[PDB]
Amino acid sequence: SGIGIGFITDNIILDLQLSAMEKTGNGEIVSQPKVVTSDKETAKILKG
Amino acid sequence: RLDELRRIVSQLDIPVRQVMIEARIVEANVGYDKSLGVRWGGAYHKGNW
Repeated sequence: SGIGIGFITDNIILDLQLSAMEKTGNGEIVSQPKVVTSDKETAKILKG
Repeated sequence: RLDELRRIVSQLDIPVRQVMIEARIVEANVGYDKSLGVRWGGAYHKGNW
């Protein structure tokens, strides 16, 4: 990815490279489960 | 006692109520994925990203 190359050879061999990586990742997850349950009872929703 | 028990018998000998339960599952999944790899490579002057 990120590279800058400079090369001389005849007078001197000088190779100068700058290697840079910039990475940006944004992840948004919105999951909403709805369960209908009787009063004072256990109920479950499972997805997976 | 016979008659009273008979009346209870008449009430009790009632068909239990069956119900047909139809539950429908609806799943919709929509997926859009785009990826871009951009490459600028030159070996002539050694510039390659």
